[PDB]
Amino acid sequence: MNHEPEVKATDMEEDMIKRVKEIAINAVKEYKQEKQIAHYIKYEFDKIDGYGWNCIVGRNFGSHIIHQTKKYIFFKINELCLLLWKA
Amino acid sequence: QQYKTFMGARVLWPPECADDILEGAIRETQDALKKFEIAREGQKIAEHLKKYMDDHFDPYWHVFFGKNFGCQAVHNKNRFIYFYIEKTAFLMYQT
Amino acid sequence: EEIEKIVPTYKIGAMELMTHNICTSLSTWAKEWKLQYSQDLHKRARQLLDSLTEQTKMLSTKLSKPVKDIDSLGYVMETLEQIRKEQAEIDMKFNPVQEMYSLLDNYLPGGITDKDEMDARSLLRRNWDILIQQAEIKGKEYQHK
Amino acid sequence: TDKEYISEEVQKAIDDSVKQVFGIKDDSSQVTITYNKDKVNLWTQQIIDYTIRGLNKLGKHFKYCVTAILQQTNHAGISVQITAYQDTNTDGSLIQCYEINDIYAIVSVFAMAV
Amino acid sequence: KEFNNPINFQDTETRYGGIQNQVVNINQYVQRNPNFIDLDNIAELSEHSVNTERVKTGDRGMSHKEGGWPGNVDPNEAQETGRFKKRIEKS
Amino acid sequence: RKREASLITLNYIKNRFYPSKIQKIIKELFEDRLKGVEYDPNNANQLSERLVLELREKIKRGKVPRYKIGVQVVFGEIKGQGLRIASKCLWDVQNDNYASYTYTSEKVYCTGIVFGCYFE
Amino acid sequence: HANEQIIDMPENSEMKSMKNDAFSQAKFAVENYKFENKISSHIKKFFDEKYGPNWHCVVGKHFNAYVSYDSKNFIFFYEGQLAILLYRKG
Amino acid sequence: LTAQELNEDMPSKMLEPKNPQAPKNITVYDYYTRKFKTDELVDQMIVHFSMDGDYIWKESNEYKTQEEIRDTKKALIKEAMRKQESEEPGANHDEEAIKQTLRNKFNYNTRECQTINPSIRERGVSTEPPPSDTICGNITQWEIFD
Amino acid sequence: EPLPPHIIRFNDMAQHLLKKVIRQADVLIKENPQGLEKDIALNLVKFVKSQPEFKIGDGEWQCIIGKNFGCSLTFDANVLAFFDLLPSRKSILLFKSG
Repeated sequence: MNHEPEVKATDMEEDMIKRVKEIAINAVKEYKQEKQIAHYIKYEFDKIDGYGWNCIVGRNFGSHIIHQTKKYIFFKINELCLLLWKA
Repeated sequence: QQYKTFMGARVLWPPECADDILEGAIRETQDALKKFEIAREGQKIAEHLKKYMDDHFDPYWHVFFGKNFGCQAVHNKNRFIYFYIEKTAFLMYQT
Repeated sequence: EEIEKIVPTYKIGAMELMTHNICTSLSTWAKEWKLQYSQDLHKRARQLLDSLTEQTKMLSTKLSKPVKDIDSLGYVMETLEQIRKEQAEIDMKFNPVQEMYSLLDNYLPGGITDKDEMDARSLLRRNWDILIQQAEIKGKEYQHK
Repeated sequence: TDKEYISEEVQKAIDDSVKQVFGIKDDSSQVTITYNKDKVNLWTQQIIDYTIRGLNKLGKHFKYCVTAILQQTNHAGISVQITAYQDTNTDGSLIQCYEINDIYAIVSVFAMAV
Repeated sequence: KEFNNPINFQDTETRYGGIQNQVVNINQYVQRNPNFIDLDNIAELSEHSVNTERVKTGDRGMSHKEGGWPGNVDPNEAQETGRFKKRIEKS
Repeated sequence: RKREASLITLNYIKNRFYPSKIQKIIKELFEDRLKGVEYDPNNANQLSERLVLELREKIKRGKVPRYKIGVQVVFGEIKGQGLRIASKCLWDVQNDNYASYTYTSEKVYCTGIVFGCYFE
Repeated sequence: HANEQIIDMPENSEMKSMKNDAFSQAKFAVENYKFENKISSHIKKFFDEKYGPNWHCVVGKHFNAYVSYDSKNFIFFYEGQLAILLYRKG
Repeated sequence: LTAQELNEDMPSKMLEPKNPQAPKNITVYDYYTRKFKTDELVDQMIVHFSMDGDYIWKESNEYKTQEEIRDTKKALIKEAMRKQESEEPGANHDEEAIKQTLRNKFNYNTRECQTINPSIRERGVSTEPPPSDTICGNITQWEIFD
Repeated sequence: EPLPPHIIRFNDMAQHLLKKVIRQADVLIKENPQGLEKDIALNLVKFVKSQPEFKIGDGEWQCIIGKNFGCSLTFDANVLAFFDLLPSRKSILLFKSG
């Protein structure tokens, strides 16, 4: 079984964060590969939140990235860490 | 399951690992075992081999040889080497 | 475990020795030792929480300020950026403190500052979660400001 | 001569495969499928399977190596060259270059006796 | 008979692949303001189980309460013994 | 080892470690003959052929004899031009192999695929 | 009778669930399956389910082994006669 | 998918499309499934040189999208330029400065995020079974009775 | 001019720019070894931003450093530099997204 994620660092609207964890559970079951997961997230988020978008899916990594305000969200599912942002 | 004899060693014939990494690997164990014996000081020769793999090939090799054991492990594409020599069976896989 | 397993009496050809008599004394003295190392830790562990209770307080004060004046915004703007950096670094810095205070509990027959500190540790983690929520609300208030 | 290698037969096999993937033929560009980065990866796996299956059908006791080179809308000096260390009166190899609208594709076929 | 290579195997022929030169414009626009690339760092994994060949363990139960006879003669059977005694007394 | 002595009868094989040994041999040759990475005119196509002839002989030298060698070289200009060179050969599993190496310069790319098939 | 083990598991921050399930599974896995390979398939599959993937475990009566692991995920215990080894890496 | 008969009743073999160098299976842990998932079937197709390159043709589907992105960025710059030119008297702000002027501290925050990675560690474990001692016993009828 | 050991996965960037990033990246990991990936990421983005005639415009420089990560990003034409340093064995992703 796969329980719902937990948002560590986040800047999303009460409506949006639901749509992100939504797309997150759909993506993880559909695609096995770590790059294929990311590839789905972005292309779905290109329909809802305009052309420009980016997504990473790392078991162990770190960064600082420049993101549009209210268009950043980092959620860690059980032993996997997904970082997505805008522009 | 079908084994085969190449470079004086009894390996699983469908060579999971690439045939260069396998040849250099078996040859180093045979040249390690010509020095240190498995019966006496058997921990040392594993640690010698483990470090050798990290030098010449990609890092984080796991090394497992015994007269009797049974393992199911996840490894990278073409990074799994399992060969018998006399009676002792040598397993190792890159991560 | 050496004082656990220590033999209570050994013997030779024509003599018995009673070890318990000595052995019993060594338990209460090598305990005093671990009690010391646990009270070299206890003071270390408590100085981190204090640093982590303040740091979280120090950031909450900048939010508590009205910040009506121009020059005031420029001060507490750098602190929201500080909050973020903390948010990244702190989730790393936290993991040691959570285990440090645990490990202690198992090794100290003391019940750490009654319940006053247990409450202060649970309040800290709540105060951090409130701060993140407050920083999101402040971010919106900031855009209108 | 039941077995033996023939120039014409191989060429016919590759034509059928290139047609099977996206060639109604008939002397008019009835279709037009410009080269996507997504579709390229699929086409290669499709073409190569179809070519082999094509060679398989009429196949004798010849081993068959086939390489698929695609090219994004030419404009770039590419030159393919093939050499086979193999007895003459035994086997021959062939390459055939196709000019299919936007996509450009070269197919090679090695023949080896068994 | 079986499979041997005495026949010369040396000869080599080449062929020359190419494509036909076209127009410079090509009616295509170089690059995209943005570009979309999906970079993995992880290496595709595959699991293989290997177990050391356990030597086969037969189980057999034989009594030696009987004395040492020949093979052809049965120690239980009275006939087999009775004849073999009569064969010794024939010197 | 009667099954092993048997195994030699059905197929002699002579499985000379084909993959990386050749991959190392072709790599060493390519670097030297590429010379100027910048050079990709129309008069170097004829010179890119000469490379391919030399290549196949050094495959014979590198402990192959009994195998049957077929090599295909591709020399092309890159201008962010998206192309994929795949291959798939019908052969005897674990009885034959392939060797591939690709060298990418700033302005030029050269890929060398080498096919070897056992024959008796 | 498991005289000398090596326990390098987290223990602190209620991760004893991930050490105790090493001793607990081992006992249930060994008695039922009774095949060295199939043990290493059962214990691994469980520890992947609960604590996420990239666990490697190797079960043998007599073996040598040197290996790289993730600090505070490696435990080496004797279940009866048999000698089970499991650890994370990646 | 054919078979070679070998001369003088040798063991039959054959020749399969599948490339041997390619891995046998490929296993990629699912988080939804929550257990490792093996795929015996593989793509078993070798690629020497793969190259994905930015290069689009006039009137694609992918171009139209690229144009919309330019037109949105342009519109935001145009508005931001015009509004700064309308608010200020005879504004001499260059189009490059106006973009840098569009990216704010409260219109593009810049967060750092890493994951907690355990430090790698290399350990040795040698398992040697109990010593096995030879014993020699004889039993006779008298020694039993004695 | 020496260049430290590295493996290119994908380089959609000019050679002059890439070489200048790798040198810094090697020196920057060598400064704080067994140091956190975000600490190395932060200082690397500062360098590439700070250096003049390194800017290709559009987005803003943003660097991701890890040992294990897949991804899919939209970046500016000829501005993305992926590489993995052989002695460290840590991948480095650096690009501008508009």
